[PDB]
Amino acid sequence: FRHFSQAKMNPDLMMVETDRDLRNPADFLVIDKIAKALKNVHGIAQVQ
Amino acid sequence: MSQAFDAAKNDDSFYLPPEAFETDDFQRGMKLFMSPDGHAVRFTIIHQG
Amino acid sequence: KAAYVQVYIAGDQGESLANESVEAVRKIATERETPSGVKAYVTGAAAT
Amino acid sequence: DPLTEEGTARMDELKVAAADAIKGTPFEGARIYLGGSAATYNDMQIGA
Repeated sequence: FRHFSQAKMNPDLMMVETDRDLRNPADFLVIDKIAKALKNVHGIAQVQ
Repeated sequence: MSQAFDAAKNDDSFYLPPEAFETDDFQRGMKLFMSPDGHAVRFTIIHQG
Repeated sequence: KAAYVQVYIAGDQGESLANESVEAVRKIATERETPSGVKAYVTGAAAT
Repeated sequence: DPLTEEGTARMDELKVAAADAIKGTPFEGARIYLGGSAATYNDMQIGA
């Protein structure tokens, strides 16, 4: 806590599971959309 | 315009070209955030306060 | 001046195996010959 | 009419919206000040 913030020591984890491979740009667009949606929730600092 | 959109950390739009998927940096990244068969992706969420 | 890493230990939080794992991780982290001025601490929910 | 009970209830929403717009940008650490007739009467109601 002298350097970081308190929230970085207890992070959350979310997983989205599909049935097809997601390593293409078309799915990366949807992944970025989900990341922005999660970040816009009130009380969330950052999503990586 | 490019410098301004980079400095402001704007995120209204996003696109990653197919060529970037072959670089070593994203080859390592996809083994850090996606499953070995590529069917799932994990997000890390950090609160405020 | 600080950095952190996340480690997954055997056993679930509260169980005796988890406590043993936390002790082992602490021992491994502290037994090292650290560079001058650098100290390592094990924290988190399971440690608590 | 901004000088009603509906008008004075929008003050917190504006501050929340601005603080969320700043989040994640180089503007982080900025200070937000809100004033006007509606804010004045919101404070008046709390005091009353």
